[PDB]
Amino acid sequence: YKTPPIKDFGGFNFSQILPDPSKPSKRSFIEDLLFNKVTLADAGFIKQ
Amino acid sequence: NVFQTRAGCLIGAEHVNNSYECDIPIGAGICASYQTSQSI
Ligand SMILES: *[C@@H]1O[C@H](CO)[C@@H](O)[C@H](O)[C@H]1NC(C)=O
Repeated sequence: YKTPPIKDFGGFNFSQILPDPSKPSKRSFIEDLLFNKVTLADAGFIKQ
Repeated sequence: NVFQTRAGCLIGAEHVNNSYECDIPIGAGICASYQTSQSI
C-alpha cells in the first residue's frame, strides 16, 4: 500500500515515522536512529 | 553471462529486468529460476 497522498488525519502528525522521499532508502527518522545505534560486525558482504 | 550482485559474481545466468515471485534464493534480494531457448 502506497503512503497516504494527502495529510489531513485530524491533527495527528505522522511525519515522524513515515518514510521521507529524500534519501536513497525509504527509512524514516526513527528507523535511521535505530540503525545508527547498533553497529554490525560482518563489515559488508564483499572482501576480495 | 557475467552478472554482478552484492552477494558475489554470478556466472552462467543471464540478467533480466522483470520481477516475479522468485524461485531459487541467491541472496541480497536476488533470486534465480529456469526459464526460456532454455536457460537460467
Ligand atoms: C568492486 O570494487 C568497486 C570499487 O572499485 C566497488 O564499487 C564495488 O563495491 C565492488 N563490488 C561489490 C559487489 O561491492
